[PDB]
Amino acid sequence: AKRTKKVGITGKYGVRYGSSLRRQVKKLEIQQHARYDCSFCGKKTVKRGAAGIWTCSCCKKTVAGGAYTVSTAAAATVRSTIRRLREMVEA
Amino acid sequence: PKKRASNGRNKKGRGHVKPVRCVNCSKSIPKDKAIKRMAIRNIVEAAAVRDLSEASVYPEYALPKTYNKLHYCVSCAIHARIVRVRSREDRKNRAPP
Amino acid sequence: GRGAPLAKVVFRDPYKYRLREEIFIANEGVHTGQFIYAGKKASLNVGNVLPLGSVPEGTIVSNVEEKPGDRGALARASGNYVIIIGHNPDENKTRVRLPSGAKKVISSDARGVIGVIAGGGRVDKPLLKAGRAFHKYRLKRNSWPKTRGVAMNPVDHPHGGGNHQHIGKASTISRGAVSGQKAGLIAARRTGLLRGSQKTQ
Amino acid sequence: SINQKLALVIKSGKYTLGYKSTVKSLRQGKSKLIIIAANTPVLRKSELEYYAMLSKTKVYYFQGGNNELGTAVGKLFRVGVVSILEAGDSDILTTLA
Amino acid sequence: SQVFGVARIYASFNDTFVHVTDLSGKETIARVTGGMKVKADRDESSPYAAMLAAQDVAAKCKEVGITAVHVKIRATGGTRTKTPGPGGQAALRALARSGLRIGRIEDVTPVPSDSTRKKGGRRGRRL
Amino acid sequence: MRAKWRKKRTRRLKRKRRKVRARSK
Amino acid sequence: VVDPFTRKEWFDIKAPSTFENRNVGKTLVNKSTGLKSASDALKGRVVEVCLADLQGSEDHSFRKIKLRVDEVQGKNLLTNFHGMDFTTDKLRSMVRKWQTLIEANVTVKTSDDYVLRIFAIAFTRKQANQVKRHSYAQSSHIRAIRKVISEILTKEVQGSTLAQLTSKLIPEVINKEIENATKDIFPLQNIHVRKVKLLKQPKFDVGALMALHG
RNA sequence: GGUGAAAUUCUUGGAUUUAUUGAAGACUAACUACUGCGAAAGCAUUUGCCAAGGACGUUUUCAUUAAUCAAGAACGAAAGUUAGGGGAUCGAAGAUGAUCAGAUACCGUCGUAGUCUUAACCAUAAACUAUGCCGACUAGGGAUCGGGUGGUGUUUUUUUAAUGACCCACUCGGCACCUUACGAGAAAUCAAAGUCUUUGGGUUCUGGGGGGAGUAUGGUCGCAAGGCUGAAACUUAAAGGAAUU
Ligand SMILES: [Zn+2]
Ligand SMILES: [Zn+2]
Repeated sequence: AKRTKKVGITGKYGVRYGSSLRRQVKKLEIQQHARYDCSFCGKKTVKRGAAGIWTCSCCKKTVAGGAYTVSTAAAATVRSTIRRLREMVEA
Repeated sequence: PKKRASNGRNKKGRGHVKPVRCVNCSKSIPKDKAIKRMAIRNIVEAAAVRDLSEASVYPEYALPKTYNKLHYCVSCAIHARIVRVRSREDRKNRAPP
Repeated sequence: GRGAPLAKVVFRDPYKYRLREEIFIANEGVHTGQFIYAGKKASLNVGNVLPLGSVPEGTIVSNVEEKPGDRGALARASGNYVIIIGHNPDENKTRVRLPSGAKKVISSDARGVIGVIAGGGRVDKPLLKAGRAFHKYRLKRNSWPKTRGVAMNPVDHPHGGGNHQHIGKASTISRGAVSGQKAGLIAARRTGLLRGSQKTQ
Repeated sequence: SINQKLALVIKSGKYTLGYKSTVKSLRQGKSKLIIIAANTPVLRKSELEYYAMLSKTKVYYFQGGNNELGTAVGKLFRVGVVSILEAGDSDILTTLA
Repeated sequence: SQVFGVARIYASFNDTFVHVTDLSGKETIARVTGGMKVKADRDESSPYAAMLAAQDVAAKCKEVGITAVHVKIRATGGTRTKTPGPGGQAALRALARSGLRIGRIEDVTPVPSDSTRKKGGRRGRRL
Repeated sequence: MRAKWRKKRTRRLKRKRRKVRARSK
Repeated sequence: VVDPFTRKEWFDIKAPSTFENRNVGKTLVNKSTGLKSASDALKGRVVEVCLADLQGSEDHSFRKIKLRVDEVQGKNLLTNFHGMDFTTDKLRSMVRKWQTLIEANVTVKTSDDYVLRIFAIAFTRKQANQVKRHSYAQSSHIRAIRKVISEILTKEVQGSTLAQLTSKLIPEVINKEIENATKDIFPLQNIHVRKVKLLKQPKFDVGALMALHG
């Protein structure tokens, strides 16, 4: 059954630290502890260690990433921007 | 036993059109309403043209014109513009003059 | 003591048969088994080490040399980058925006690795407890916990003393003050809540 | 288009899925076409291409990963390479070569 | 063929400007305003003020040596009126009558492509 | 009075009353 | 009590060879002393002058041209092309209600390293037996026409240099070319190049400059 | 400068004005219309990518799958809230100059939040064609948007071909409009507000004199602001709608 109505993972902190702080932490800690899809093997086995490091269980590939998610919006913009610049030079 | 009060009638609106600003008061008015005119005027008044043609090189010279579209709100148009006020019947008319 | 991850990159020595290993700061997106190209004639891809003259304008780089040979000074912490915002090909200079907002002018021969440094989003999370701040700083240095001058005695701090906890004098203190007298907001050109557009130019 | 083609081959013709069975059929010469996902490792891709240039066999590079190729050939699992060894009612060999 | 300048009239409401330049613009000659002549603080936009100003400007132009002048007439433009004020006609008549020759005339009021919210608010300038 | 401003009046009154009741509760 | 017209030095401006006539104008700069010699004060100047004035034909009563000063030969400097623009009066006369307006832009490089944005405009017209007022285009014709104009401007640049380009812009050959290419899409009156503006210059090429003399 | 006129303000340390450049962010003028798309809110620079949708056409297929719908869901202007970024302009608050009997208002100069964006909340509006959706019938007229048909039709071509754009006739589907009342209506007005005491095509929602009161209370949603739901006591003979002089 569903055990908490809204706190979720941040029920480990109980009554402490304040609701807004626990909410911010919740939002980030979900991403933190999630499983993501490998760009290389196509499987959903990417977990983090050691903020910024995302390992695939299978395939053993390790990607540099964000601290609580694999890809940040900034780096997405960067790879698209750099692609556009490279193509502006050679295409 | 709920009880309420007045309530009111209606004009064919659109949807949404973006607003413009009145050229005198700066009031935001939607373009559909927005009384609109086109000021096309010679740069020079009708009398200075003789003096300026006498004083100008380049015969026929050009006499260009300055053009600008004026948007008036209703209040400012009624205070100035030729919009003035009409009877029930004449205010169905829609022709310019 | 570093939120940004590192990349152990292995290169070959041109002059002796061996492998020379180098420690880069990982740009976001780089991965194990990836080839890293370093030099003047390297392609514009994430993780590559190019000169900031060779890159075009709008390019996003990191670990970028102040002057050629220092091996990386700027845009090195988590999530940070500099933007290139113009070249001056005469006198081989290049104007760039740093993460503070400052514009700087660097040599075009100064290298920079393409992309943003990983570990971003780190300071979004509430650290949320003193123990986590403790474990943060016991791997950096003894800068934590911090007691207030107002909370200590006058021998121990300028703000110390009083029958109430107060400073008594303007906490804004000159750049020409000397050691022992510099314990507030040093050379503060303004103070207070920041309102409106800063970075005025 | 290629998806509908493959969907016809998968019900009418003779196919095998997976790297080992492709390589086996390709050593045997039974294979006509191989479709290769995009996210497959480049070494595996190269080995397949080389086996194919030895067997004189055609190669299509699927613009899609192994999950997408699984869905395209009608399977709830992911597949990185497909071998078409007898096309049935389809047209896929001549549609592209 | 004669020697030319450009008059660059700015007939806002609330004041007028007549200041002649070289063909390039960097070289400025004989700047005067309607508020330099009259001392009323509200007749600065009057045609009389503009006429007196243009008379002075044409005198200075003749002293320096300037025979003809192109005209670039202007209003405030931008988000403001973009309709020329009263002093423009007056100044034109003035420095046409006052010996100078008039080349080509142009209206150079800065017009936007609907930029930068106007002043007055949403309900406008009231009274 | 204008109904807009009567509504605003009752709203300010309503939140004053919420606060005054929280004092006890 | 100085009267700087004691010192301000009367000076000439001569246009390049490729319009019709070169004697454009006279400026005043200053007296070229040490501490701000005049040849560094007057080398960035631009001069907006009518193509009617520097071509003799009043048909170019519009089409102002900006010439940018580049060199000096003894009170007799030769200048070069910096831009072309229409006049506000002509734009606002063109722009009439009850028709569709078409604008096109393209950034293009010449056969030399000049880069420039060139801005064309066109207006629908009413086809000579037409009863309805308004003469609007679909909004697919419009993008067809924009594509055509862009192609034409790109292929009419990176032909020859600014010299031949100005030689093309003056007698308005591109306009007739657009008309011919858009016969089969939509009628299209008042075809023009509203602007041509420079945004990047080559490295000063004094041979190509000084090959514009008498 | 700014104004009705002023002052506040800036200014020979050289303002305003001119020219040449640059940066920043916002906005898409004129064209722009009784024109278009969209469930509405709403949507106007170019180009490309992504997927969607209507109408038309169709001697294509399915075959009654449909209409409206408590509950229950998605979207939902502006303001507002949270956090980052951005922060030019305008500008709740505030400060100031003036006007004024007063003027902590209108006018003027500054200007914080906001105005922009990203990720989330809120969920209201004269959110208005205060006209619910579906379906059928009933009067004339012309014009317009989109699609289609036909015409020895005009023009551009290559005199003369196709197309493209126009013209004529017709047609389906839309935004609407002009005229009239066979009708309807309290009238204002209405081609729907008609086909209703000659009262019944199908279906959902809401109202029962005015105030109190959309208040109190209780629940529920919400970070909050608040939203949804929602009385009673008590009071009162009028309140109100269209038109008339
Ligand atoms: Zn993997
Ligand atoms: Zn107004």
